[PDB]
Amino acid sequence: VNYPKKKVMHCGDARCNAHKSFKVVQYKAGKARLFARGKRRYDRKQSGYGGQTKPVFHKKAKTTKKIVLKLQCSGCKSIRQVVLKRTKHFELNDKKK
Amino acid sequence: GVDLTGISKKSRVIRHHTYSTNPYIKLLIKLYKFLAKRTSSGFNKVVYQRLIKSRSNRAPISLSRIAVVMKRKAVFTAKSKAAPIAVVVGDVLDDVRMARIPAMRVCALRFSKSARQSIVAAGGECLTFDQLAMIAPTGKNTYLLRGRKSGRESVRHFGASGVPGSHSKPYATNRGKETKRGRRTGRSYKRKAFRHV
Amino acid sequence: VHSYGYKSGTRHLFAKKFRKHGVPSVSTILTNIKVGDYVDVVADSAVREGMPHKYYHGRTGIVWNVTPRGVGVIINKPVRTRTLRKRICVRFEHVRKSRCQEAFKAKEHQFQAYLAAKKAGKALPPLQKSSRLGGIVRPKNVEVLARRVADYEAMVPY
Amino acid sequence: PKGNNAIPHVHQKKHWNPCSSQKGNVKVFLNQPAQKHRRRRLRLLKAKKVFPRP
Amino acid sequence: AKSKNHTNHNQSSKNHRNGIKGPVPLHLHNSKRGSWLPALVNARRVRKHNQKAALKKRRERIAAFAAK
RNA sequence: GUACUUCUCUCGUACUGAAAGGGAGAUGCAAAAUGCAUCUGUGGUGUGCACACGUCAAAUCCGUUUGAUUUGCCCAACACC
RNA sequence: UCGAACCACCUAGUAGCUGGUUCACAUCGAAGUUUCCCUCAGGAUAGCUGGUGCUAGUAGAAGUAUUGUGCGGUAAAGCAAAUGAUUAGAGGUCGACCUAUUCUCAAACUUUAAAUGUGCAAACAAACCGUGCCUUAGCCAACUGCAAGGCCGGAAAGAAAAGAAUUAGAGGCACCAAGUGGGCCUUCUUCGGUAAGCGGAGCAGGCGAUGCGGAAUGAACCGC
RNA sequence: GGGCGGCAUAUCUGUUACACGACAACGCAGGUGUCCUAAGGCGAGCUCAGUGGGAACAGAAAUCUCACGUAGAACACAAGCGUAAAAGCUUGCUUGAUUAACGAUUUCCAGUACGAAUCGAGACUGCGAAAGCAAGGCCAGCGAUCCUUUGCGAAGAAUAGGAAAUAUGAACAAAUCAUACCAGAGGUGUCAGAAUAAUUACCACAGGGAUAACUGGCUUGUGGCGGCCAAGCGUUCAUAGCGACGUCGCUUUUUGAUCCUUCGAUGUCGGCUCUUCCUAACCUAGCGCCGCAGAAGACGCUAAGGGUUGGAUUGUUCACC
RNA sequence: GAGUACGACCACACUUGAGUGAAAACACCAUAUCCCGUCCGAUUUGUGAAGUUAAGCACUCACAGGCUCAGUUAGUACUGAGGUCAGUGAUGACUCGGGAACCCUGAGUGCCGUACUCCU
Ligand SMILES: C#CCOc1ccc(C[C@H]2NC[C@H](O)[C@H]2OC(C)=O)cc1
Ligand SMILES: [K+]
Ligand SMILES: [K+]
Ligand SMILES: [K+]
Ligand SMILES: [Mg+2]
Ligand SMILES: [Mg+2]
Ligand SMILES: [Mg+2]
Ligand SMILES: [Mg+2]
Ligand SMILES: [Mg+2]
Ligand SMILES: [Mg+2]
Ligand SMILES: [Mg+2]
Ligand SMILES: [Mg+2]
Ligand SMILES: [Mg+2]
Ligand SMILES: [Mg+2]
Ligand SMILES: [Mg+2]
Ligand SMILES: [Mg+2]
Ligand SMILES: [Mg+2]
Ligand SMILES: [Mg+2]
Ligand SMILES: [Mg+2]
Ligand SMILES: [Mg+2]
Ligand SMILES: [Mg+2]
Ligand SMILES: [Mg+2]
Ligand SMILES: [Mg+2]
Ligand SMILES: [Mg+2]
Ligand SMILES: [Mg+2]
Ligand SMILES: [Mg+2]
Ligand SMILES: [Mg+2]
Ligand SMILES: [Mg+2]
Ligand SMILES: [Mg+2]
Ligand SMILES: [Mg+2]
Ligand SMILES: [Mg+2]
Ligand SMILES: [Mg+2]
Ligand SMILES: [Mg+2]
Ligand SMILES: [Mg+2]
Ligand SMILES: [Mg+2]
Ligand SMILES: [Mg+2]
Ligand SMILES: [Mg+2]
Ligand SMILES: [Mg+2]
Ligand SMILES: [Mg+2]
Ligand SMILES: [Mg+2]
Ligand SMILES: [Mg+2]
Ligand SMILES: [Mg+2]
Ligand SMILES: [Mg+2]
Ligand SMILES: [Mg+2]
Ligand SMILES: [Mg+2]
Ligand SMILES: [Mg+2]
Ligand SMILES: [Mg+2]
Ligand SMILES: [Mg+2]
Ligand SMILES: [Mg+2]
Ligand SMILES: [Mg+2]
Ligand SMILES: [Mg+2]
Ligand SMILES: [Mg+2]
Ligand SMILES: [Mg+2]
Ligand SMILES: [Mg+2]
Ligand SMILES: [Mg+2]
Ligand code: NA
Ligand SMILES: [Zn+2]
Repeated sequence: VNYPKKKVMHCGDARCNAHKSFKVVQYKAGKARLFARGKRRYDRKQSGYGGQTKPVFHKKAKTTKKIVLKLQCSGCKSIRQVVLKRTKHFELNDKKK
Repeated sequence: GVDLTGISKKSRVIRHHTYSTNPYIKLLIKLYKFLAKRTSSGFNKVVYQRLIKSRSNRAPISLSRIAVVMKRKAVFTAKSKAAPIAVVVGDVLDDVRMARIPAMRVCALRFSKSARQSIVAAGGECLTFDQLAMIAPTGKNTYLLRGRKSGRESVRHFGASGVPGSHSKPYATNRGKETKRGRRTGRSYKRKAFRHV
Repeated sequence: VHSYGYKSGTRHLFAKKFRKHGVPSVSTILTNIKVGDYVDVVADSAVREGMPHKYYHGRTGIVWNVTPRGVGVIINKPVRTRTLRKRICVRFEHVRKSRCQEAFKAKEHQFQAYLAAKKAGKALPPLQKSSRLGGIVRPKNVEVLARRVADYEAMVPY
Repeated sequence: PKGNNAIPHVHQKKHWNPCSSQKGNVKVFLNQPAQKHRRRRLRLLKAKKVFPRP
Repeated sequence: AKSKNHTNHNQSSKNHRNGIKGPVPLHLHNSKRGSWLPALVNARRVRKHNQKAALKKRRERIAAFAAK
C-alpha cells in the first residue's frame, strides 16, 4: 500500500482547531526496558532452578501487522496515532500515480 | 380422560396459616379471621391477609414516612373530620431525620422504643390491634400503610450484574476485587449501563 | 458450506419485481413519518444504506424515533419463551406508512358521523339485512345437472 | 449447576484436619471455662501471699 | 462415535409450556434515551416547566380547599 | 452451667475516584464560578390496597351486602423524567 | 515377587470412569435442545421442572377464528418470455447464417404463481372532537401553521347492522434451586446412498416415563 | 472404529431449505487471512457489451464516422443482489480512510463478548452555484486477561486547588527513575485465546458393545441362479440348441455397506470324525423333445429314496495333475 | 379545444411505419464582440430573429408488435385435514376445504395536479 508523506487533517489542539499539515512517520515499537515492572518480575521469577517459568509463543499465524502512523503537527509538535488496515508492503510515497 | 394440559400452572401459592411461632400473632390472626368473614369491610380482609404473611413480607415503616403521608391526607381533609388512625401490619421504627411530628394515632404489631416515645411525646397514641378492633371494628377512618422493601440489600443483589442494562451488586466480600475486566472499557469490554426493553 | 452473514439467503428477498426496478420515487421522499405511527418495514434493494436485517422485512411496527434520514421502529420478535421489542434503525426509504388501522379508523369515524346524525334529527341509513334468511325463489331458467358420456371422452388427450 | 454465588476463598487447602496420616493443625477452646476459673483462683491465691500490698 | 448434530424437535413444545409471553405495552419502558438529541433537549425544557406548573397548581388547590 | 459488665471491636446508618481528594433535602425568590429566605415534609407525572365523599346495578329476612364506577388522598410497587 | 524386589510410611493418593447408596403416603413433574469450553463418556449457560411467593381477582390473555392491512417465490406452470440445456423439419452445389415454431427439460432458471403460513390492528394509562388554554433554546420567512409535553372541556352503538367470534379466558412481577444436555419411532416434506431394522434434517405427535382394551405374538400401530 | 487422507476447527455467497424467520450431513458448487492515496470523497460531463453501413496502407481483428443497442458491459478478488443524464467510464479538485463528549441499535446471541454493520449528536473539513453527499472501498478480509511498547495531560496565568494547574512512591521536599488513569500497536488460524516429538510384539490401568476385528440380523451394489421381448447364430430356418440391444426377478454357498447383540470374554483357519437337512439333479428310477438313423449325446419335466472315490504338491479353503 | 414551465402515478404512456397540425407557444434556425467551453460555437456558452413546420412536439390511423384489465385454460395442475382407503409397487382416487399458470381469446391504448398563456 502506498501512503502520502504529508496529510492534512484536523488538529484538535486548542491553538489550532483547524486542518493542518502533518508529517507521516511509521510507528516502531521501542526497546523493552530492563527495569520495567513486568520485566523485573519476570527476571525474579526466572532466577534459580525450575526452567522456563512462563509460556513462550510459537504458533504464529499472522503474516501482517496493523500499520500505525505517527502524525506530527508542524506548529504544536504534538503527535497523533492512526491505524490502517493490515498490509504486506507499506510504503510512504509522495509521488502520486 | 379430560384434556387439562397445564392446568397445574393455573394454581397459585396461597397460604392460609402462618409460619409464626408467636402465640400473640396467632391470637390476632384468630381475631381478624373472625372479622374478615363476619363483616363486609375490605379493611378487615386486607389486615387478615397481611397477618399471615412472613416477616420479610411485612416491611417496617419509618415514623417520618407516616407523618409525611398523613400530611398529604391532612390537606384536602375537612377540619370537622378527625385524622384517620394509621394502621401498619408490621413494625414502626423511629426516624432521627425528622424531629417535629404531629399528634397521630398509630396501630402496629410492634413499636421500637424510640418510636413509641416519639409518638407519645408529640401528643399521639400507640395503639394495639386488639384495641383497634374495638374502636374501628370495620376499619372506618383508617390509613392502611406498608413499609418499604425496594431499598433492601437483598433486592439490590437480585439478577446478574454482568448483563447489559443491569445494576445489581455482585456477591463479593472484597470491594476492590471484581472491578477490572467487564467493568471498564479499557479492560476488554465494559458491561453496558443501559439497554432498551 | 453454508454461511451466516448479514445478507445470507436473500437472493429473492432483496430483489426488485420484474420491470419494477429503480430508486425510490418522490412520493416516498415527500412522505412524513412521525413518532407513534405504524409503518411496514419493507427493504428497498436499490437503496443499500440503512437496510433492515432480513428478519424485519415484512414486519409492521411503531415509530419511536425520527432522525434526519432515519426512522426508529419498534418490532416484536419471539425469542424462546417471550417476545422482545427490538428497535431497528433504518433509512426512511425502507419504511411505508401502514394501513393496518384503516378499517378501525373508518369504524370510529362512521360512529361519530352516525352519532351526529342521530343527535340532530337526521335519517340514519337503512340497516342491511342478512342474506342467510329464507325466502321464495322464482327460477327464470332451470337446467338438469347430470353426468354425460361426452364428459368422459373430453378428458382423454391425444 | 453453579449459579450466582460469591466466589469462594475459604482456604483450608493445607493438612489442618486431624485424621489418619495427619496430626492436624487445630486449636479448640474446650478448656476456656476451666482456665478462667484457674486464673481467678491464682489471682486470689496471689493476693493472700502479697497481703496487704495491692 | 458420532452423535446427533442438531435438531429443533420438542423446542416449540418447550417454548409453549409456559407460553410465549406477549410484548410489553407501548406505555411501559418507553425510554427516549438514544433518540434524536435536539428533540430530546427541547422536550426536557418543557417537562421542567410542566413540573413547576404542577407544583404551583397543587398550591392553589390546597389554598382553595382551606378557603371554604 | 446460669446471672453481671465493657469510652473497645465489628457489621451497618454514604458513596465515589487509579489516586491527590471530594461528598448527596424540599419549597419559594431569583440567576450570585460556595446567591438569599423559610422548615409540618411525598421533587414531578402516569398506573396503583385500604379509607373517605358520593353515584348506579342486582339481591334483600328491608337491618343491609355485593359488584361496578366518580372524586380526594393515594400506602407498597412499576414505568417515564 | 523383576521392562525397576520386598517392608513400613506419605496414602482413606486422584479418577469427567465402573459398582453400590437403607421407611411410607401425598401434591406436582421433565430433558437428551441453544451458546461457550484441549469441548465430543464431562462441565458452565438458557430452555423444560419444583418450591417460595409478590401484586388492586379478569389486568398488558390466547399454539383458534373473522375482517381489514402488509410480507413471500416453494408446489404448479413456462421455454410459442430473459439465463442455461435440447430434437426436428420449414421459409429466406450444400452447409453455415437469419425469420417463424417445435420435440424435450432446470436444486444452485424464471415472466406468472398457490394451498399451508407469517407481521400488525380491531375504543378504558389508548383513540376521537373543541385552529379551547399554557410551555419550548423544536421546524417554517412568519403565524392562530407543523413538532413535543401538559391542562381544561365534549363525546363515548364501551363498540350498531351486514353469518360480524370463542374461551374449564385471574393478567403481570420476582426469588431460590433439581434433574437433563447418549435419544429413539411414526405421519407428511426431505438430503446422501443400489439399498438397509443405514446415515442426516423440517413440522407435528409419540415411546422413553405407561399401563389398560385390540391387531395371535411386538417399547412406538389401532382405541383409550 | 481408529489410522492415513481431508477439514465440514474461525469465516463469506448460491443451493439443499419444504414462498416469514430458523434447519443437518467428511451434502452440492465455490470463496476468505489479501488488495487500494486511490481502486477512498465529491462535482461535472459522458454511456457500456455488442452489432450493421462507410473510410489509403488496413485484412476476422489497428483508427475514424454514422445509426441501433434495457445493460446482454463494468463496479480489485467467490457468489448473489443492486445500479444508465449511474453506483459504470473520463475528468477536476480533495483527505469524511481524521476527530467524534462511554448516544442508541442490528446481526451471532445467553439476547454476553469479538468481528462486521445501521441510525445519530458535537468539532474541523472536502466537493458542489445549490439542495446536498461523505467520518473508507455496503454486504467476508479477523483477536481477551497478564506483559511489552507508543501517543495524549504545550507554555503561561490563580495567595489557593476553585468553573479551569493529571496523580502517586504514604516523615517531608527537589531532580531522576518507576508506576497509575485514557486511546491504540506487538497474538494467540485449536481463530472466547495451554508453552509440546516418537516408540512399545516387554507392556499397564479405568472403562466402553457409545466403537473395530469373529457368529448372527437388515440390504444385495458385487457374486451366483433365472425369466420376458426378439436383432442375429444355426447351409436353409428367430426360439433343436442360444439369445446381442434392453428389461423383470430370485438367492444369501462371495465380497462390500451398516454397527442392532456380545468387550466383569459366545475359544478364530484348515483338516479328521459323525449325523442330519436343501435342491438350482452328477449317477441311479420313470418320462418328453432334438439339427433324433444306430452308437454316443444336447435340452427339459416329476422326483433328494439311495450313491457321490484313492492319491502327488500346498497349513491351506480353493487350485492343479 | 389547445400550448408552455414544474410535476404525481411511471408503457392503457413504449416501439415500428403512415397521415394531419387554427392560434399562441415550443422547436429547428442565424451568429461568435463579449462570459464560458471545445480537435471542431457539433455539444455547451453568449448575442440575436432572417427563415421553416422539413424534423422535434401534439393528435389520428394499423384485422401492427408490446403493454393493461377481463374471459378461457379450469374446479384442471397443485394443496391444508382424513381413512385398519385401493394397489406387490409406482402411484391413484375418494371425503371436508382452498385453488393456479402459459398458450389462446375479448376489450382498451394514458391519467391526475399547480401556474401562466392561446382559442377570445
Ligand atoms: C482376532 C480376531 C477375530 O476373530 C475373533 C474370534 C473370537 C472373538 C471373541 C468374541 N467372539 C464373540 C464375543 O464377542 C467374544 O467372545 C469371547 C469369548 O470373547 C473375537 C474375534
Ligand atoms: K482534577
Ligand atoms: K467382546
Ligand atoms: K435318467
Ligand atoms: Mg436505601
Ligand atoms: Mg429459495
Ligand atoms: Mg422477492
Ligand atoms: Mg439447570
Ligand atoms: Mg446443565
Ligand atoms: Mg445463590
Ligand atoms: Mg496410617
Ligand atoms: Mg446412529
Ligand atoms: Mg448430543
Ligand atoms: Mg451502603
Ligand atoms: Mg477514600
Ligand atoms: Mg523369584
Ligand atoms: Mg469425561
Ligand atoms: Mg449405578
Ligand atoms: Mg400430573
Ligand atoms: Mg465422540
Ligand atoms: Mg457418563
Ligand atoms: Mg455410562
Ligand atoms: Mg417444479
Ligand atoms: Mg408459467
Ligand atoms: Mg428457454
Ligand atoms: Mg426456483
Ligand atoms: Mg368465559
Ligand atoms: Mg446416541
Ligand atoms: Mg416455510
Ligand atoms: Mg425461508
Ligand atoms: Mg471511481
Ligand atoms: Mg454523475
Ligand atoms: Mg465491535
Ligand atoms: Mg468490510
Ligand atoms: Mg464511504
Ligand atoms: Mg466506490
Ligand atoms: Mg467491500
Ligand atoms: Mg458505506
Ligand atoms: Mg481470528
Ligand atoms: Mg474456540
Ligand atoms: Mg521379537
Ligand atoms: Mg457394559
Ligand atoms: Mg452397538
Ligand atoms: Mg462361531
Ligand atoms: Mg444381487
Ligand atoms: Mg451379506
Ligand atoms: Mg458388530
Ligand atoms: Mg466361556
Ligand atoms: Mg457374557
Ligand atoms: Mg460354548
Ligand atoms: Mg427340481
Ligand atoms: Mg435323489
Ligand atoms: Mg436323504
Ligand atoms: Mg414540425
Ligand atoms: Mg410533417
Ligand atoms: Na433413560
Ligand atoms: Zn496544531
